[PDB]
Amino acid sequence: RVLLALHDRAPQLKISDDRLTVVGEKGYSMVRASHGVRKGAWYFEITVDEMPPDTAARLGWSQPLGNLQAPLGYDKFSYSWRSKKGTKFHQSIGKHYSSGYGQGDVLGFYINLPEDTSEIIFYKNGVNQGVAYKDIFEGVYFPAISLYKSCTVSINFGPCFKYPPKDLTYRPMSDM
Amino acid sequence: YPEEADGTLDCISMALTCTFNRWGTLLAVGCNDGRIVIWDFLTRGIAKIISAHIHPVCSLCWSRDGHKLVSASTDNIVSQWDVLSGDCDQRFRFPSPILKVQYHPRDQNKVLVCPMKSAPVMLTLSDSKHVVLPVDDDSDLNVVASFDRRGEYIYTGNAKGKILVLKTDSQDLVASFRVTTGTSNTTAIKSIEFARKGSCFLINTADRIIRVYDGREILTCGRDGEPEPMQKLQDLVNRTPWKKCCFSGDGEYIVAGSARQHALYIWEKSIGNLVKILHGTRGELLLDVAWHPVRPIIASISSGVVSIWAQNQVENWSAFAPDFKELDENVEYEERESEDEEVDVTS
Repeated sequence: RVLLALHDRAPQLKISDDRLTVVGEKGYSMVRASHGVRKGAWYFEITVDEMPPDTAARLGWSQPLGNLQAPLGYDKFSYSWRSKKGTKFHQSIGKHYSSGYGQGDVLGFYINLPEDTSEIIFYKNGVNQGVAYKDIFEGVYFPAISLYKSCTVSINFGPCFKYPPKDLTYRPMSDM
Repeated sequence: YPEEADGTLDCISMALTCTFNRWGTLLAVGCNDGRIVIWDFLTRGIAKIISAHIHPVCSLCWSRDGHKLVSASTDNIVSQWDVLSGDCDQRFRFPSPILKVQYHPRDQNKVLVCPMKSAPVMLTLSDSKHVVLPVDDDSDLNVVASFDRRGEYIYTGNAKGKILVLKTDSQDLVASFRVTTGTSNTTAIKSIEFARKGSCFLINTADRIIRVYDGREILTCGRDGEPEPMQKLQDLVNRTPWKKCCFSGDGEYIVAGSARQHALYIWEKSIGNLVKILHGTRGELLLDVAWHPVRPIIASISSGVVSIWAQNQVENWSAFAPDFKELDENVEYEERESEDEEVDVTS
């Protein structure tokens, strides 16, 4: 079943006992999921339930050989987008993208991955936020979460999505 | 304010007296065989050795210009020197041996010299026109006198107890009082010293009591006054007679040396309590005590040994870090994630 992992953790990180929710640690360290792909156009959902005032939390795809302890966006393995002031990051450098995300949304992420016979798109209430960058590298693509003080976000992989868009032909990760 | 031992000087034996300039750079160590050894502070060296005489050099006094000492001995010569190459400019072979010399602070042609027996008479440099300072009684045989701070007056002191004040050159009798020593028995005077800011001054009496007065108070008293003292100092436990007194660099901390025990006592002008007793080699007898005007370090002359008494800055040097304050337990704050004025620089 498409779920989380056991040793994909820091000891200050708390992967919750439902394997559908991560509990935030007040610093900045990276937790990641367990079921990813390498080639194709795929999709999952992160349901952001509750948020404090004046937060900082970054979400996006990642590759497992990155940093286990970083805020997301520190490496060339992964991209990110911040909950405050809406910034895309390449090795965590301020490059203004949008305005960030708040309380009560679903951050359901799209990937695009061609091959000789690649972009990362973020959604938020179905809104096509645009394109972060183009032609990303080769590897296994896990999701990645790093959080603020102990807030509440939920993950989702079932085909009964909360916000299914109608602009691209995507597939759920639970087909694995 | 001095609290340590800090070092001493085994350079030239038989030290007898010293004093300083306005700036506090050199040290004119008076010697028994007619010498003035000059030692430096910031370089710790002996620059010039003036082999002046062969007789005990008793008194010394620096002037304001930084060029003209004045001394006397049992050689009984009112000498003078210069620190460039040891130039004895003048030589006054006089009778009646000397106790203390003293300039006027800015009219340095006029020096004030205390003989052995009769009244202090104001000498000069060039001419022999000594200005007779009229003491009335003249039966006391030991009368001491001095200026004020700015050289604006002349203060005197007999051995009976009567104090007279004259103008610095024309001798206006403006103040007259006898000291309130005991009830029926008065006492003599041995020294009167003055500060570098203000007109407070001490009366080194001889019933083991120091008395302190101000200049404005006695100028308000004037002729036939009864000035009460600002402060009465003594030491009733150890029953100690006094040798030499002085002042601090601001006229706040009186430094009076003993005459029996080789110890310094330090008071306050305002409150009037003892603050610290200093000590040294217990087997000496102390004669002269020098205070440094801009930085509080004391010199003590006994048995040819002169000692430097600082406080070492044990607090710390804090030159580098006005910043960087200390947190005792491991305090963590790791939540966080992130042309107006024209002053004459050429002044």
